[PDB]
Amino acid sequence: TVRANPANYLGTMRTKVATAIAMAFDNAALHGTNAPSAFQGYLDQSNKT
Amino acid sequence: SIDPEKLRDQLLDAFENKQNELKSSKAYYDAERRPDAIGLAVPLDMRKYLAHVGYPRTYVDAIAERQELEGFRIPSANGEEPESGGENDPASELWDWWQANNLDIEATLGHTDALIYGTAYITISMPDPEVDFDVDPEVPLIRVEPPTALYAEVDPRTRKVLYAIRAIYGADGNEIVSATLYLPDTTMTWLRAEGEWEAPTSTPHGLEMVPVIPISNRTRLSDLYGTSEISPELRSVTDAAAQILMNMQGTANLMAIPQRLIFGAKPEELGINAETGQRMFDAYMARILAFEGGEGAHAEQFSAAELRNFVDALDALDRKAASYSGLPPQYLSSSSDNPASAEAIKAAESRLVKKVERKNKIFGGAWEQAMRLAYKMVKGGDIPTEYYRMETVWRDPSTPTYAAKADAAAKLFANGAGLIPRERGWVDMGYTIVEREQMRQWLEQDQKQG
Amino acid sequence: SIDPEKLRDQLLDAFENKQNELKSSKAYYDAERRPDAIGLAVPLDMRKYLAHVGYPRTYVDAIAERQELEGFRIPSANGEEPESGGENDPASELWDWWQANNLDIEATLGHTDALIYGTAYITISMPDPEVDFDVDPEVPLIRVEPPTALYAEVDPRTRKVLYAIRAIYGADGNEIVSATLYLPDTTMTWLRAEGEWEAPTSTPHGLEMVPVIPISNRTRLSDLYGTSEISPELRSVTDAAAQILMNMQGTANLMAIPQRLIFGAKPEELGINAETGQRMFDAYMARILAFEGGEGAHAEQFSAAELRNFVDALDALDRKAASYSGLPPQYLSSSSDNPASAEAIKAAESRLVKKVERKNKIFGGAWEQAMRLAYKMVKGGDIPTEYYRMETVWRDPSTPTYAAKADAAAKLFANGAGLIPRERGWVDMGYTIVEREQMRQWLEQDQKQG
Amino acid sequence: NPASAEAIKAAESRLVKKVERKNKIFGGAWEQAMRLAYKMVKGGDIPTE
Amino acid sequence: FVESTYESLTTPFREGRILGRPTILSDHVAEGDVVGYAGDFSQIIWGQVG
Repeated sequence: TVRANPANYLGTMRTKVATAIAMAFDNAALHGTNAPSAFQGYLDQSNKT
Repeated sequence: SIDPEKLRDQLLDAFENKQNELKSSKAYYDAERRPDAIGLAVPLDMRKYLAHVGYPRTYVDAIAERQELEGFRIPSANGEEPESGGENDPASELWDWWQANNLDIEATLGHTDALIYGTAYITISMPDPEVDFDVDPEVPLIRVEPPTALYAEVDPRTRKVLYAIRAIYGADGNEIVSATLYLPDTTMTWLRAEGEWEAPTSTPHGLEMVPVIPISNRTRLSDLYGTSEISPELRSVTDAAAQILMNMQGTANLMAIPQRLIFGAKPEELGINAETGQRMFDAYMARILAFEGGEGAHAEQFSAAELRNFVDALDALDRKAASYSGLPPQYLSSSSDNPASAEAIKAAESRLVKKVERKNKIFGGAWEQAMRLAYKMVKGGDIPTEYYRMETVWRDPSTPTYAAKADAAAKLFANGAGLIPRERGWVDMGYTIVEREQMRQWLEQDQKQG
Repeated sequence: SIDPEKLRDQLLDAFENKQNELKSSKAYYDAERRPDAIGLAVPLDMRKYLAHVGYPRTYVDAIAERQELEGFRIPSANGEEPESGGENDPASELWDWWQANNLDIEATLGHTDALIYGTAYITISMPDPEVDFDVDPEVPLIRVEPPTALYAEVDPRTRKVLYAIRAIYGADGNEIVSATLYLPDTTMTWLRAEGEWEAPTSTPHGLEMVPVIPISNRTRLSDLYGTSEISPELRSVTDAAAQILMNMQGTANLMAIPQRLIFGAKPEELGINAETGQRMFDAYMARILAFEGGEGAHAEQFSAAELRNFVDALDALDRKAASYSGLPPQYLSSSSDNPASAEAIKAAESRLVKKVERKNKIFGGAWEQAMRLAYKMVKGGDIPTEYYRMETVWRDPSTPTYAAKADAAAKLFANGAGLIPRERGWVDMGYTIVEREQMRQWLEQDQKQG
Repeated sequence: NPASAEAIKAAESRLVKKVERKNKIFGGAWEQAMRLAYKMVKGGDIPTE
Repeated sequence: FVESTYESLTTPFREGRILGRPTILSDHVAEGDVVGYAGDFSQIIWGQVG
């Protein structure tokens, strides 16, 4: 698979993972969805609507 | 054909992978924490008080201090010499671009990093008049780049570059913000970070070869992609000296003075405070401590550790770091004396200055290509076949000793009756090409009166 | 005769087999992990902190650093050939090829591989106009290849090469991405991988001999195929020093300080915590430790090891390495006296300078024969029989004591009244053949005035 | 002490080559800044030399 | 938030201001019944190592 690199699958995965890593930081920071214990608060935690 | 997009990612991989190897070499010149440097006898909470060691910093500086070009020298095309031909000649053309680019400054940095990491890269590119306006637009821009920012794949069947990538990080070093791909007939740039690319600014070029030249430090034909000058030999004594220095530093905090014991005398009889386990003492001079004693009570002490014992190892290890690196012994403070005669310097220096001369020889091979590339870009067509035989001319790497050169040169020239013609006496006094070209004007202005 | 596609595999087996032999010597010029270098006294966890020892690289550089070819000598029935620029003396045509190829760079690498492994190979060909972008197309492509990339079978009856193969590994060092096979009358190459991925290109050539010449490091005739310069004595003293340097480093991590002890007070009497076997002593200066010592206690310490006791053994190993290599003592010991005068420098360098001149004598015969073979390949006719008498000329290996040479050359020439003719004074000063022609022109342009 | 004009040069060697190195690099700032000073006060454009 | 014959895109959706405060837009801010945030965005800091 790595010799052939069909459909540029290897190069495509690198971009697709980098997007997922970025989107996970936003879901963590905004709505707290999977936030690691190290993150102090998340935006959705606010006491006002 | 090859796809530029696939190739951009393919080279970003090989580059951003290769950074992990060369990080090890940088740690010696920046004196970063290496685990192996840390002296084992130091107590675990005290291990943070590191000792750093400067042999690699000293060695790469001592070489890169001594390299500069006096100029370029090119064969006579026809007739006797180009030499008195001045600003019309091909040697002064190539020196004009060197001055205009300030390569006299930044080639010294390129030489330095070629000795740190084992390679650096010269990029040739005609300037775009729409950016970087502090340039002469008639002159080809020449830029030297570290292997932390440019990467190039040599074909091993030839020794040419196949393709290369220059990529530059944001100010915090966390992200690539722009990348440039060089190909044998074109150059391309993408202008924003990797999650946010935009269509490339693209240019052809006529050179039919990649406009990047690898400056590479090498010792053998076998060193096919270059080699860091900071050898494993020199790394090992850099880390060994750090282990000694930390163990001696810890010893100076913990054992350089005796530890004092009293046996047999009861804590209650000493009047020691039962909650805190200790008692105050005024301990000014000539106080005598009188104890009730009994039970065979007496005082005795553990001796100090001699810090001389560690110093004997450091004196021996400096004598190793000198002999491995080839620095003069005074550079590592270890000589029995200073020099005391004009050639007694040349003796101590001789082990280093022959090394510096071979670095000049091996990097000469890069610049003598860089100027062929820059010529072919500016003029187009075939390069005048004299240029394949140029040599770079370099400063004599030893310390200048003008007063001892003087009485020799004058004894050879003998007011024109002597063994050598005037201009070889100027070469021998070590005046640079660029200087002799003005000094020949001053000679005419003097010979006008006699 | 053998079908060439059969012969390449037979050669590639012999070439692959050779690598495992020459890899032994490699492990001393690079300070690789050698198991015999590891000092035995350090415990099995500290064995990772390898010492490395620089003598072999110091020696093999200190020879190759001194070598440089300055030109060629060819005699004739005219008694002298006029210096006459770049071609009319045939020696200047050879020197023209010696710069159109950068052999001034590739030789000073190639001799280092020729000393390390014991051999290197000079390859001659006409340039390929489809591939060789960066050469004058009319000069012969003369180039050096290390024994890690070229192998040649030499017939013991004649010392001629029978055939030779040059095989290039890919960027990962694994697959042979091309092979070039040289026969007596023909050069052949397979271009993409092992002749699996392409059919061979071919070219006939006008020779009786394979167009490859071995540079070989021969100490005596009995080195029928040449041998490594890193001699068994230097390997011995290098590994011996590596063991003693590790045992000293391990001592400084464990035992450069006393180990303190008390007897006659059970752990409960010290208030030692039962789970951890310790109590936090109040470590500051000038405390006095009070104990009951209820058995009739006493204090003792094991001694530190004297690190001087390793150091004055390392002295003897450096002094051995000096005597075996013949390097000036000042290359290896900082405690050896720095020579005060030019005569004392001729004394100290003498042991090395003679050995460098042997390498000049022995490698000269390789380059000399390569030029004769290049002459047949470029010009197609038989060689003028004067070329069999040709000889190389090399840089004076000794340090340039210019102020001593100038007063001597001035005394001998004595403004034309003296002993020597002008030209002998120029060679006694050590000016190259290449500079001598500049001397000619600059003298005429001075005698034009007087 | 270094007793001679030669032993002076031997002792000073490292410091001297380190200062020549700084002078090359700091020269690169003033060689630049004087072009801006000229191009500001004299106006127009930089004379090529 | 739009004018005249209503040809143009509505001002905050051109990333224009509302009442002197700038607008930020994105396609993945909404989750559940929450579709945006207003506040003092100087009260966020973030960092990335290496």
